[PDB]
Amino acid sequence: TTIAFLGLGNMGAPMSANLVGAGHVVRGFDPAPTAASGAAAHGVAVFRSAPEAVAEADVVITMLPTGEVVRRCYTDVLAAARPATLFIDSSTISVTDAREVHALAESHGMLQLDAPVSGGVKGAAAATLAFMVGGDESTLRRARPVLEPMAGKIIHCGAAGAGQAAKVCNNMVLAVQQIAIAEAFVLAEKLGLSAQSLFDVITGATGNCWAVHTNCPVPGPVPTSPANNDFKPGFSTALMNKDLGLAMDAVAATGATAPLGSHAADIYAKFAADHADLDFSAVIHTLRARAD
Amino acid sequence: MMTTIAFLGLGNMGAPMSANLVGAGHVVRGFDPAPTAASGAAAHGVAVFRSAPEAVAEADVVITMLPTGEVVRRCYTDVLAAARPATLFIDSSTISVTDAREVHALAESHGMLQLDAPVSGGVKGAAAATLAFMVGGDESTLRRARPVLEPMAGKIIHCGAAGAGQAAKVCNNMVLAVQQIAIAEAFVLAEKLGLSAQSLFDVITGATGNCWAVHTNCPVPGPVPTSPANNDFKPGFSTALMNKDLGLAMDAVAATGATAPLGSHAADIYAKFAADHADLDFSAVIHTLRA
Ligand SMILES: C[C@@H](CCC(=O)O)C(=O)O
Ligand SMILES: C[C@@H](CCC(=O)O)C(=O)O
Repeated sequence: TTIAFLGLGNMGAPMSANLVGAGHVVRGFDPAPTAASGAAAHGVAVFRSAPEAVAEADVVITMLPTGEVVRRCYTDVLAAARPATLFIDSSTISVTDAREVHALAESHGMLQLDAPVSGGVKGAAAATLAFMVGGDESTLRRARPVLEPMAGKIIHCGAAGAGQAAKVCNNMVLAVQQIAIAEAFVLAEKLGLSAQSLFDVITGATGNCWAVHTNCPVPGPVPTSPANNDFKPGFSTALMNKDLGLAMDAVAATGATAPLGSHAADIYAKFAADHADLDFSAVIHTLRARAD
Repeated sequence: MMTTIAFLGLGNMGAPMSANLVGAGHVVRGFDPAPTAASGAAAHGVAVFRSAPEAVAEADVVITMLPTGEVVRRCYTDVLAAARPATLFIDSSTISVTDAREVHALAESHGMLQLDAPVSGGVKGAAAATLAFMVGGDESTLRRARPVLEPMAGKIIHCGAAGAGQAAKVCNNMVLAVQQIAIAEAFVLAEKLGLSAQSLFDVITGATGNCWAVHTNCPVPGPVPTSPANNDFKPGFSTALMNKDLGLAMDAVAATGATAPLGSHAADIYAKFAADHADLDFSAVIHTLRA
């Protein structure tokens, strides 16, 4: 299988290296020379334009920063692609943008999936990414052998856009949970309840979630959590802020009522102005900026 | 070790808790000022008394299961002088941290041992003896108390000094309230986006957002057939009770000067929902997010 990989950034570079390692012919494009060089070092044939990368490909994967860039990439390359080429967008973009680009690709007789990922650069390098996939079951089946070498998990979420929707809903819940957990630890400390005692109680009770059992925002109870390593990501505030921006777009576009999600979105937007480079669990230390 | 226990408060939680103590071979001396409550407890073997001071007079252990801090304080004031010196008082009521520490000090000033030991599990947990006791007070006192708590309990966890049981419960339940609202928001947003309830359920439960509020208390019918959404939102854990716990969380927040932006938002949402939907499971808050 020949794969054109468009977007060879912090995620795209290690993803494409895993595809090379699984026996695929990988063709590539990135507008950053440092990204392109790094990708060529691990076996990707890099081209000067995306239409060139796509010309001989059975599969075209996009990993790009915004819906606008994904859409422009599609209109740039679709005429260059061969018929029934499989397009996989693994960018994280809005549900609306995902569906528009899916419809565009299928208008050209391509097969298309949205397949955004969770797991970050670490997951990308380790080939343990979780792909949340929207599109046809038969298209996903065809895509599976390409996805497998990048993936720890592959989940079919529904029709086009469902992958983006599922990821955005989960990460909105996560953001709320990470703040709620942080509030709980600060309240406990002011009440004279130790961090370890609260940890032991919450992890054995109804409040338990990844935000505490793995991402515990106070040092000690989970030695590997970012709180014990100066809040090094992990999962950066910058990226959580980005996902919440998309959750808010989804909320605006549907007219949905999401008071805690929107409050979390506000909290992380403000926090990202100062601490974008910290793990999102570091929000524990910005709660007194909220003080009224 | 078989003991004489006074049980003050024989309501929805108190009655089944006391029945398990009788079943374990303890002599249980009960009082409740609602005769209906007392009648039910008597039917399962509790010796019911005319007054709280009478029930307390010959007890090694005194358990209170009462609705508010005010009622606990009132009870302690009426009974502490009647109890034998160095009687062990366990308050399994859910009351504010401040109230718990006040009544703990009151008990100790009268020469009594005292623990706060609020419980989770509701009436079903109470009947099955699978309650979780979250305990605050002295380690040795808890040691003394264990044989009494064991026949009512699935879990006994020591949380710290007096008040820490209440603190741990109120922190956990604040988080829960926030999570239940957030899960409801996700499911409604998913529906407006064309993502099926089953699909969202499968994703969140396999991902970082998983929590009891979704995996056990899923607010949409279908993915978890045992959840309240499939049974007309019959509790479960009532909105009335969650609103009570959120009131206590807001008391703790006010007393400490903590900032809890989402916990306080969740308290405001549940306070409004409880006005007309007190009798529904707290997952029913999902109704507020739909038009
Ligand atoms: C187990 C995984 C296969 C892909 C991989 O593990 O590389 C999956 O089925 O998603
Ligand atoms: C829960 C308590 C034992 C009592 C019981 O299972 O009823 C314990 O395991 O500490």
